[PDB]
Amino acid sequence: VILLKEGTDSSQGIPQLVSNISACQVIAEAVRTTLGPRGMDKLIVDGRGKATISNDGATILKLLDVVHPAAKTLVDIAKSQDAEVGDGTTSVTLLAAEFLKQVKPYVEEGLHPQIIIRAFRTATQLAVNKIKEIAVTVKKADKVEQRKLLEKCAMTALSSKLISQQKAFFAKMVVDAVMGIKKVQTFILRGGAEQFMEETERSLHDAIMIVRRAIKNDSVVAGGGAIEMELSKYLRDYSRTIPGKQQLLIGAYAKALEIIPRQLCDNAGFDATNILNKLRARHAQGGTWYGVDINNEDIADNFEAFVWEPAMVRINALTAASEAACLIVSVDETIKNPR
Amino acid sequence: YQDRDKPAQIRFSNISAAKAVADAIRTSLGPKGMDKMIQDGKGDVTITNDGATILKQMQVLHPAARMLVELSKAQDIEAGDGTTSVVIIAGSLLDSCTKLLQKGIHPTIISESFQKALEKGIEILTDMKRALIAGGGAPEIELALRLTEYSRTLSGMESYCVRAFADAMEVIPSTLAENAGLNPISTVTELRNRHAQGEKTAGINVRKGGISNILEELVVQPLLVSVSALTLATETVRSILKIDDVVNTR
Amino acid sequence: LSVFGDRSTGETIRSQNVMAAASIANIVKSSLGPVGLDKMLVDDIGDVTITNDGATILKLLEVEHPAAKVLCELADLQDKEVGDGTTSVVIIAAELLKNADELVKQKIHPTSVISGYRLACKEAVRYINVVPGGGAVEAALSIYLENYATSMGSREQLAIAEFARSLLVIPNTLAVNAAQDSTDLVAKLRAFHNEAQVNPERKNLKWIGLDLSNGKPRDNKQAGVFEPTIVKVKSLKFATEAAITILRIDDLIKL
Amino acid sequence: KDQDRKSRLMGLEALKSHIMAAKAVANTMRTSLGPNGLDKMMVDKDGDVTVTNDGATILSMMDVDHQIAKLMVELSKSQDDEIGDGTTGVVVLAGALLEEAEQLLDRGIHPIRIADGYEQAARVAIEHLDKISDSVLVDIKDTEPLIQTAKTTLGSKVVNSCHRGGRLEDTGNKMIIEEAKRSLHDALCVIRNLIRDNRVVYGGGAAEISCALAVSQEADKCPTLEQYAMRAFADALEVIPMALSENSGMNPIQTMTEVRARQVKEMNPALGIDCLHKGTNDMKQQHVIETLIGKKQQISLATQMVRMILKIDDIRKPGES
Repeated sequence: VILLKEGTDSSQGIPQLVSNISACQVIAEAVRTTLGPRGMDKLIVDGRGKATISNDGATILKLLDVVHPAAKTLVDIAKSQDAEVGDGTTSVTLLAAEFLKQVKPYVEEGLHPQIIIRAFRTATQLAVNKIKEIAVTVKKADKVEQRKLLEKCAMTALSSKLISQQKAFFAKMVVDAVMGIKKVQTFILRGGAEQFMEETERSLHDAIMIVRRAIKNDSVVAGGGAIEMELSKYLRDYSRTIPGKQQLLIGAYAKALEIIPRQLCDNAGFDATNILNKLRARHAQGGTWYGVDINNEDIADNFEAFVWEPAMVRINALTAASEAACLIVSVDETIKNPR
Repeated sequence: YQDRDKPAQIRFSNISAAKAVADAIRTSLGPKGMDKMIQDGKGDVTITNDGATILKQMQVLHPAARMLVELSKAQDIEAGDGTTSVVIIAGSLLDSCTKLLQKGIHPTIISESFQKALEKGIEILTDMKRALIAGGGAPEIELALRLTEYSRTLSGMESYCVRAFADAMEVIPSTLAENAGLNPISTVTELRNRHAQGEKTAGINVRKGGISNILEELVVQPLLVSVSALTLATETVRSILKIDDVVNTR
Repeated sequence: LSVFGDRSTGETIRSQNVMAAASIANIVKSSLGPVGLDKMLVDDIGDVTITNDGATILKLLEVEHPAAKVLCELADLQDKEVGDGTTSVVIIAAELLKNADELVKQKIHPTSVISGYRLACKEAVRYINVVPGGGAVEAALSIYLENYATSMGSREQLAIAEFARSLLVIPNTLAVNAAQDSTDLVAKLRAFHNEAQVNPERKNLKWIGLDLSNGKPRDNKQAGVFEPTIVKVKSLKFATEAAITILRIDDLIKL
Repeated sequence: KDQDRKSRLMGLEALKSHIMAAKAVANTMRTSLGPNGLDKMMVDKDGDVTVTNDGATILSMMDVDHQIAKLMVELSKSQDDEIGDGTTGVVVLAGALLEEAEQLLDRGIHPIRIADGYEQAARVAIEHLDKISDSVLVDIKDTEPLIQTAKTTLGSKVVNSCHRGGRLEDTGNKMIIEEAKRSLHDALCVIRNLIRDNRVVYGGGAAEISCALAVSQEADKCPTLEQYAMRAFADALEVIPMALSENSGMNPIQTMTEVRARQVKEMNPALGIDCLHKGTNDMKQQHVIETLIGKKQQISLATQMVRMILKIDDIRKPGES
């Protein structure tokens, strides 16, 4: 009769953290396949009835508007990532949920959530120090003009596309435009249909971002999950020399980094098992830049292929990913004021 | 349409009962075949991968399934080997025949088409029984590759029927590549290009786990195994196709 | 289809044999080691038998399952051949099947998993070649096989890498039975063995085991805790042969 | 907000559900293909009624709430500007490629790999059409043969009696006048297409059957998982001519393969299907010739429409709360 809650819903403990962990995976699943340039698209419809089709992790999360509060934290972290970088929202959301997935059975085995946070804060700092160590500055490599290297970057991003043959022509203009996009059945597009110009509108926008970020920051790292496997190697080898509960957690942190190259293979139709296993062997031998090749189903040096990304972007992704997992892992109870 | 008398209900009943026998035994194909847990009615159990042994303990009642059991026994008498490949071929052909019947083709036209494919099929293996042929799905790819060329030259319903006979042979190397720890599609694909450009030497080597020169890896079988397999399998598939209904007596 | 029995296949049948083998291990998991807890065995009559010997439990235990019966026959072969290590064999095999079932869910074929366990067992015997007990062998193999895995590739990394984690159940099980934090001791145990592989300097600790009385690492070379080499060697060969025997099954046919 | 009662459909089952939505629109329209196509009865929302076999008019009035179907309808706005007459050829070819793709998804091939093969086979087919094409008014501007092409176009409509108040010869019913207006719109495209390029390809299914042979042979040269998609592109090309023979009341497969071997054995110039029950095949004698830009836009817009539906793998929409 005299009840304490009186309709107030509330739960705490391990069932609350495990409940929030599963909700975080649901948000990653909505943007898991959008990872990469050749990623699958998502269709979203509003009350008006119009459909929005795009594989943009930033635009998708803004349209979902999930009511679960653990999901709101991940979506909010993406907005800070946009202001910080402008991209990397899919990697942060996908990688944050992977930390939660690997520490899920340890949480069930009675390991405290606070011990998990000490591993993420530790392994993240060790990873940031390794990024700045492996990161290389490229301004005058072999006395080559910067316009030449910047075209090789845009050509690789536009390779295996609708403008694959004429990628060199589009490569020059993209660099020259950086040094609006319009369609014709400012960058004017000429093609045999509207969808060839709509895909080319965003496909060239990716190359414009690549050329822009290379000019802003010359310190870069190998993309395609190449750095994620080196950090997975360094943190896994470092965890072995760490007596205590941080060993299994830092190792789990290392294994969680392998989801980025694993989805680039799955989203590209390749066999992620054969590539990720062959790729892990090349990293043990000394390959510090080998990664996933979206075009050829094989392992390739993304550094030599001019598939680069800034070092600060990868740092802010791990910081935002670890901060998001720690904030969810540090939560124990969800309180709801009835009103 | 009306379809007052529906004999198609018996065709899909024979095909499903025939395909179901092959869906089990197929995993036991090759040296690296997957074992099975056969539980007798008395609770006893035994682990084995022999294809002929699995069929004997199945205790099948359906007529079409019984013909596959008698089919497997015929290959043991004629050649003495390749027992699993026959039931797998007969099941895959009936699986491909299901698509043809949906297109509106009569079973008699399908039956006469496979006899023409079997004619060119024996000529292909004879060119590639005082003779031997490569193993590891080598002839099944050449048989699937060259029959598709003949289907382009023919006319009428034979092209769609002979093509299904060719695509059905790809289940054998697709099954061997699966048990050997490889991709069933990419492995079979790499062999067809190797066969168009090369010869029968291309195939699957389960000992090393990958494609390699079959003749150099000491994996060879006589010509009667693959020849008697297609002969007895086609005649069994043709018999199942010619059955419109089953009638009990007393 | 018309048949006088039943038939079933898929991932559930491999999992059913995995969940069955895991139940036999848990029946003799807590009784591992000298401080193993006693366990009751209630016959159909009503009598009760109490003991802590893992070998005695498996001989008297009765579980109506084909996969579980393989582990019972497995313990008899290891018993008649050597007469020790039947408990660790059943526990190591169940963990390999647990991790193997997880790989099969990751689209890793069993033949790739089986080919890895045959390689991990082979190199493990080479690295082994009495021996320190207390989980010193299992902690060292967990590091060597994890590094050897990256050298091979070809879909054998996850199979050999999961073979490494499976061996840690022995120091993890003994640590729980000793009323200690197993995640700490197993981590402390792997740290000393990892430093042994980095460089051969004497500052790096080597050949460390577990102290079940005090609950801490201990150099079993000086403490006098050893076992016959054939036990640790054959226990991995029998455990690997049993996991392969259960993992090769992919169908169930009833009459 | 509004996550509760939110419609969702994801996974491989969604791709097969999207294909099932496109096949429903293709199977609806494949019957109205050709001059002997079966008409469609439209029940207007205001109580009006009409009958027509025009592919564009069918898509405009087709009220489809499925999102995948709406994209297929949006293609008509881009296709009628170039071809005008055979919007059915794109929808039928798109639905055919999607049906054959369902056999490849079961094999374990990614949807993007299927789309990569169709784009490779489309360039193989589009390259083949440029070879077997023929001109009409090469290097001289003339009015004699150009008028004859349009005369066979209007023959497919109800105005066939006057293809060469009052009557259509003075260029008795408003709806026949309505259908008569669209009968010239494609004729304007037929004339406009011939003006942009007098090169043309023999219609009546002759082009689709010849391209299917080139796509099939070139599939042997692609050692990759796109090979199965190239063979699927060949079988999908046959659905247009196999649909014409069906709408006329003949055995489809026998008429299909009979023209194949005739295109391989009898002579190298392609031969079509006699759907009008004329003397025989070799539509060049029947003067049934389609434009080259049209056939290229058909295979192009069809591959685009298949690519867009294949790269989509999730639909989301919030329901009424």
